[PDB]
Amino acid sequence: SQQVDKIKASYPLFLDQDYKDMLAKKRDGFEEKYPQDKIDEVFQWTTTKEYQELNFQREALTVNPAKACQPLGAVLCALGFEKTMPYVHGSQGCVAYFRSYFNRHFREPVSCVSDSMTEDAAVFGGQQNMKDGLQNCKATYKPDMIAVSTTCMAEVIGDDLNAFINNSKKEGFIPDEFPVPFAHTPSFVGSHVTGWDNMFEGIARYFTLKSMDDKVVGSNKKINIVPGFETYLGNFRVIKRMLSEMGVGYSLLSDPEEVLDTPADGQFRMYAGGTTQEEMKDAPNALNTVLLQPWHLEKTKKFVEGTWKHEVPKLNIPMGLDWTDEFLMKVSEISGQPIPASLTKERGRLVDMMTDSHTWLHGKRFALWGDPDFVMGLVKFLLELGCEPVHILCHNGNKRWKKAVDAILAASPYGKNATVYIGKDLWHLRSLVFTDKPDFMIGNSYGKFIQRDTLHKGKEFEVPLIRIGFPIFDRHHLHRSTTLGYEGAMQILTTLVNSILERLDEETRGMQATDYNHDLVR
Amino acid sequence: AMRQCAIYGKGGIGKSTTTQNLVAALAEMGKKVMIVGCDPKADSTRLILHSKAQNTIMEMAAEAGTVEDLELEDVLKAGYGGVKCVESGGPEPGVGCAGRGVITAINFLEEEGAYEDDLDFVFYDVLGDVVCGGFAMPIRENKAQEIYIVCSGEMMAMYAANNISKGIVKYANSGSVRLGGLICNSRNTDREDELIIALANKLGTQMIHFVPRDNVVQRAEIRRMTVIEYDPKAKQADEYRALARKVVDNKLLVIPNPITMDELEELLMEFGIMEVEDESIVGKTAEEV
Amino acid sequence: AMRQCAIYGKGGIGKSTTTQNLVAALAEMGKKVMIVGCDPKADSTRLILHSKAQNTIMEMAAEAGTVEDLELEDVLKAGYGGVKCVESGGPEPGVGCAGRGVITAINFLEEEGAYEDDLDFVFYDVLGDVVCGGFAMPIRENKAQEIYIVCSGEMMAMYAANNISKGIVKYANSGSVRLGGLICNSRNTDREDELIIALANKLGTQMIHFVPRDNVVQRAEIRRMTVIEYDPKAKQADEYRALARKVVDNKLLVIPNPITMDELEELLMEFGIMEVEDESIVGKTA
Ligand code: SF4
Ligand SMILES: [Ca+2]
Repeated sequence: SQQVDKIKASYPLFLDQDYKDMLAKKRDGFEEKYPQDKIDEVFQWTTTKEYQELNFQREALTVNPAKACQPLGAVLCALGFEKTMPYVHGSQGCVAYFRSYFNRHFREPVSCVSDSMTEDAAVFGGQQNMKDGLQNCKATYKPDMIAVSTTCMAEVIGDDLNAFINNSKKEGFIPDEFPVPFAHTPSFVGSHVTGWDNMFEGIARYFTLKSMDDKVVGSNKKINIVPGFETYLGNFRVIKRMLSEMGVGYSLLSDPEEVLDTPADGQFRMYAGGTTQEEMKDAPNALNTVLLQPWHLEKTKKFVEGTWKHEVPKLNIPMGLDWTDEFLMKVSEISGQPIPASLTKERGRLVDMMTDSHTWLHGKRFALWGDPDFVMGLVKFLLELGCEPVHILCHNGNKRWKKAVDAILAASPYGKNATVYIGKDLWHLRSLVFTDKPDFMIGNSYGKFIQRDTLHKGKEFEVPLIRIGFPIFDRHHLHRSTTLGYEGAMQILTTLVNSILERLDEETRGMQATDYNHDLVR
Repeated sequence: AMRQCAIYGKGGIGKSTTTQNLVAALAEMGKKVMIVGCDPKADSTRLILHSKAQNTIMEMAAEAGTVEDLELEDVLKAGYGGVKCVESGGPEPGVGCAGRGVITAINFLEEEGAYEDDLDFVFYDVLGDVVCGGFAMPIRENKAQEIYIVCSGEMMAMYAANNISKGIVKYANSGSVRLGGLICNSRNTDREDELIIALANKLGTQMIHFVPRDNVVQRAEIRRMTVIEYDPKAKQADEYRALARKVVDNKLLVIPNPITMDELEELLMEFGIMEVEDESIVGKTAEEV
Repeated sequence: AMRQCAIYGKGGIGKSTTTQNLVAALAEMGKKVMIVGCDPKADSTRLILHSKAQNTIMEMAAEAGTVEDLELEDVLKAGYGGVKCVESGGPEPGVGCAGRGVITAINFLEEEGAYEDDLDFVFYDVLGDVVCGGFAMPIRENKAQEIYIVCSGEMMAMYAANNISKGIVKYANSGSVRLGGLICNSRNTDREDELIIALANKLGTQMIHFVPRDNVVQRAEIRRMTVIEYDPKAKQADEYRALARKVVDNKLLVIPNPITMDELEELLMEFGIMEVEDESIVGKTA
């Protein structure tokens, strides 16, 4: 029942005796559920080393993946351009989840459309859904540019995005100079990050392929910056900030940092800021092009080096003390601008922090996961701190990567018990955390469960999840965080050490038992 | 662009040698090739690397942990004519399916992409004795497209060629696996070359080529090399090259039409190989009859 | 009293034959024996049952529905001197572990309880070319205890043997499947016989016998029968009868001490079998 004065929602409503006795009948009565004692048996089993072996032998089954499809990234990428409307050529149901997914992660409006292809097009493709589609979209949300991607269907029945687009122009459905870049993004190939790679590349071409004649490397004194698939606003920013603080002229290619944080002033903006088209057109004239998240921008580096003729450097995602140094340096080298006292200090401080609290981080086993660059940068940093990244998983990674990581691990005493896994999912990780238990998990919300499980086995077995990554739904505004650069390092370092201390408090809060180690000063 | 072939056949009949020389001759032509030993005996590469016995995956893997614990660096070796070769690894006595050791070796190569590499050919040296699901692996996973059977004038040798064909079919419908042809290794038998072609036809295929038994071969083996790297001008040398040409442009990728043990027998006895059953004397002592 | 045996060996040296003739002696010597053919070719009973090719459990179960469709007389057939003979059955060509068809076969012989019936010995004729799970099954399940290896004085024939040992070494720390020696089948090789015993001990057992090669066999077989039944007067029949007892009496059932590949490269040049290893000869050559 309810006390109008103190209303209870789903929880703890159903803890009320009646609801208790309610569900109890329903169970015994019609569920025909396995005797508890069995469930307890089976469970315990899954937390064993034996189950692991059986688990790792999976070939066809995938339980709780840790990657999304290409289009998801093609969409995000496209959002980084002035008045650009992400257009996904395929079934409409897909776009639904896309927006729906990002919204939950950004708590902002994700604008994206679909030319709602149906069954009646699985035979003759959608040369029409394109025609009408492009017209409808352009006249309704009046964008300056429309980037086209594809869904599972679209690719299987195979439609030529280029052709279809060229006809929609020819047949007069949309102007002939209206920017409509495109890229094929098969769900069944690589992860979402791959989409971004493609998409971006697709746009790069559309503005620089048919016009490399009047272009001359270095003519603008700027450096192009390609962020790749980034979901932490604070990053885009810190990059801009650091560079601007360095006096470096830059051109961030694909900047969604504005449409993902439109302010609440009474009016809805479907578009905001973003990489202008001219910026793209001119890009070729940039001194060079740096890739923030290289490990998933190969199709771009190729094009960039191949066409624009830039000497893209061999840089790692700028995370942690070390790499970020290298980044700043290489940037200097290129630009010819000295590293300002400002940053020399920010750094110094990041180090202060490190020394200020290593004692707590030292020898702390972590199990983590995410995307290639992200993951390896996180790994690199944990090592710079003196932790032992024991379970580095990365569902969408590849062999070449796995090697680079092992190389990073092998170069540090703190990497002895480190193991890298690719192709494996969160159900695998679930086991790795039971058998070879770490102290925390650094990953996305999908990991909230793994925690629950570790607890079901027991308090002493629970492994606290530390949300850092994508996607994040059970917490708010973390997407405003920052992981790149020194600013980032600091945040993470704090989110860590404190997560640790946070838990040590919980373990010593027991009155007259363990509360003796419940020190005030730590 | 890369053709995936696998050589099947009974053991102890120079199959591995013919194969290796084939690849050798195939190399001279200018074709980049790769051999993958799937013969439990593990000896499918010796003739290219001169080595006495290459390190099998299964070995180095049990000296590192699981599998991707090592690197193609010490598993895949480049011998004569830049040929790349790896031996799967014999199954653990008593425990372990030979087939298993194969897939893991393939998939590994797949992962570190030992394939995507201008390879024009890749030969899976596979023992086709007791054609089980184990040895059928490379066909089931659909990693082998062209199948070339090795045999000679002999019941068991042919009895294998047959059961292998049976196998090829079992999948040839729901797959693209086909029987390119047969290769007869001269065992100095009268009408040996005749006997095979005859059989090939019964299957619906063809005897791609007939490898004679020259001794220059046993010389190379002792030298640990192939007839080609040994004497690029010997007779037997141009013999294999003839097989290289033939294979390169084969077109008979078909689905064999297996025969009965009886249809088979019928031939043997007919070519002078097998005897003729005297249904009467069956179970009669040297006294009663 | 029922000692379940197993005769392993590189297919193509006489194993199948020498195995038929080995038992052919026991039943005649007043011994209830059952031969379980575990060779894929399915010719492990032909000489006993005077048949051209006995029907394997598979050619029947696969035929008449499944296994619950067969009887006992169907597969199991008492040939010479009351000797029940069954053929495991080859693997479904291109599919199924050949050794999986044997489990289903031995297990079925227990469903119709064909062991308890007054029998002294059991003889498994398993193919030992590659000691994989398939052929290693009879040992794994402890369905056989007496393991006698057939291995002529030949490179591969002996290698297989060494490996079969290793198959034993594995299940030895849990089962009673011990060794039993070697059974060298003549081939006209100098010292071939000693070459065997020279290795039998190297493993920790002996050469339970040295079967010679008499045409009386190639003549006894032609008549789908054993040399025992054919002409018990011929001296070759004695070679068989002699070993027969050696087996019964045989008390030595050890655990092999598998040598190394190099230890064999050695033992074989010691008898001029394998050519002596040269050196500067290898590599490049003009
Ligand atoms: S499939 Fe063949 S090799 Fe593999 S386990 Fe079965 S019988 Fe042994
Ligand atoms: Ca918001």
